[PDB]
Amino acid sequence: GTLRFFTVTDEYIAYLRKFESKVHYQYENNASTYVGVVLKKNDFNYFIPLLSYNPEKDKAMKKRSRIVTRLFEIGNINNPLGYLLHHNMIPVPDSELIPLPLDLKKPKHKMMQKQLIYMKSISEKIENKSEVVYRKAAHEKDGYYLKFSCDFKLLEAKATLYSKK
Repeated sequence: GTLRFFTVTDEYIAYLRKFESKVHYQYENNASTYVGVVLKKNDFNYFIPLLSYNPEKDKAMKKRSRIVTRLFEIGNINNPLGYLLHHNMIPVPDSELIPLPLDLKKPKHKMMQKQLIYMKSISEKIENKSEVVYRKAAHEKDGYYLKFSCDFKLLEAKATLYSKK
């Protein structure tokens, strides 16, 4: 299975945000880019929101290396491209997943392409870190992970409810 870019329906996101405020806010062009599947655990497909790459932020993200993956450019490995926020990953039913088309003429999308090639090269780390975050927050109930992450199990209960509607 392959990593790709997606968006989620504004309706499904607004529904998850009823129960989990940690779920990334989005609407129309205040939209979130997600990457997946990072974790198939097991009927549920998990998608991580991606943030594009000042000294404030970059420093805060470095301190949260247990929960955030830093994206780099392949063939220019010291150039940071963005961040994967594992702690804010969500289960998304098949119906609410929207593939994201990229127009490579746009430099914005040209950089997204670069982020995906990097993510594909580190897919084992992405998959494993999502698993660590999932287990530490939902099964182990580890202090640091629980407080930063989405209530994964509650989201799973509400994801099946949405799709049985």
